[PDB]
Amino acid sequence: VVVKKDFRIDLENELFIRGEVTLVEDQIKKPVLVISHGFRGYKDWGFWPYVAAWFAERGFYVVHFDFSRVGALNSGADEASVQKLSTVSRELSDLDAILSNLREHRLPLAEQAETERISLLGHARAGGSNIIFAAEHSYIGSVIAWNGGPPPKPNPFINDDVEHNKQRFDTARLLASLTAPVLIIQGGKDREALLEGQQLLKEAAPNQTYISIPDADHSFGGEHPFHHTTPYLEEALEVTHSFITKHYLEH
Repeated sequence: VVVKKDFRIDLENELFIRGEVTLVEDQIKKPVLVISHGFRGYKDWGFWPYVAAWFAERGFYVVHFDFSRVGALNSGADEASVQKLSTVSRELSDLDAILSNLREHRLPLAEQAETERISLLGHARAGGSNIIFAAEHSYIGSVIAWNGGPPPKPNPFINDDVEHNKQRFDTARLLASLTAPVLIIQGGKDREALLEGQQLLKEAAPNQTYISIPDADHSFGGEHPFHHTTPYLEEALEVTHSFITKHYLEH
């Protein structure tokens, strides 16, 4: 009943993105959820296959994908090559490619995607990058960060990138002004630096929604490999799904 369709977007040079559309086919347009994996992840990592299917069963047209850096590394690209593809800027560029292909209806089964109702879900570092993309694109109607969100902070490319985009990447400023519904879910058993940044977000932008799951770690327990769900991932899923469905279209 859940259909999974592979796609590949060939980018410039040898860069490419492998992704999946996950969907229960009902011949109607379904709200879109585009999922971004974290810095240590990939589309087949940990809970992502489960999460993609979970949302497809709940009525979403789901896209998840390997960032460019992942396809480069599996192609055996140089260490400098992979490092420069690892910037936040490159996430935003990859995400722009994913969303352009969705909006031009080039992804599989795109006739069943409601591009008028697009949401982002970002894990860890991609929680900050998804907030940035959301803030910069009117067609993103809501964004959810899992154990991420605060501004992105051995890679010299990441240093140059963070240095040249100190204002653009300030998710604290962006969240204070973004009128779209944003949800940040944070596990209590994550590193303190992150938890500190999450309080600064909540103080900067109280208008948004902040959910803490005290006993959950940085992955809600769903690190690789994934044999079963956990209470914490299940909560994050139900809260995220309630957030999108109950608030997306509200004024």
